[PDB]
Amino acid sequence: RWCVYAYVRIRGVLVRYRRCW
Amino acid sequence: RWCVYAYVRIRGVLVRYRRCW
Repeated sequence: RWCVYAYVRIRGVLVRYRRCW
Repeated sequence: RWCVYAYVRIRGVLVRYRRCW
Protein backbone atom coordinates (compact mmCIF):
# COMPACT_ATOMS: atom_id res chain seq x y z
CA ARG A 1 0.00 0.00 0.00
CA TRP A 2 1.02 3.60 -0.58
CA CYS A 3 0.81 6.01 2.33
CA VAL A 4 2.21 9.40 3.28
CA TYR A 5 3.31 10.77 6.64
CA ALA A 6 4.02 14.41 7.37
CA TYR A 7 5.06 16.17 10.56
CA VAL A 8 5.43 19.90 11.09
CA ARG A 9 6.57 21.49 14.33
CA ILE A 10 7.52 25.11 14.88
CA ARG A 11 7.29 27.69 17.64
CA GLY A 12 5.00 25.60 19.80
CA VAL A 13 2.64 23.89 17.38
CA LEU A 14 2.64 20.41 15.89
CA VAL A 15 0.72 19.59 12.73
CA ARG A 16 1.13 15.91 11.95
CA TYR A 17 -0.38 15.32 8.53
CA ARG A 18 -1.11 11.94 6.99
CA ARG A 19 -2.68 10.26 3.99
CA CYS A 20 -3.17 6.90 2.31
CA TRP A 21 -4.42 5.56 -1.00
CA ARG B 1 4.92 4.68 -2.64
CA TRP B 2 5.67 6.30 0.70
CA CYS B 3 5.82 10.07 0.85
CA VAL B 4 7.33 11.89 3.81
CA TYR B 5 7.32 15.61 4.52
CA ALA B 6 8.06 17.25 7.85
CA TYR B 7 9.22 20.65 9.04
CA VAL B 8 10.58 20.71 12.57
CA ARG B 9 12.50 23.69 13.90
CA ILE B 10 14.12 24.36 17.25
CA ARG B 11 16.74 26.62 18.77
CA GLY B 12 17.90 27.98 15.43
CA VAL B 13 18.03 24.99 13.11
CA LEU B 14 15.24 23.96 10.76
CA VAL B 15 15.19 20.25 10.00
CA ARG B 16 13.22 19.71 6.81
CA TYR B 17 12.59 16.40 5.11
CA ARG B 18 11.15 15.54 1.71
CA ARG B 19 11.13 12.23 -0.12
CA CYS B 20 8.79 9.62 -1.56
CA TRP B 21 9.40 5.94 -2.19
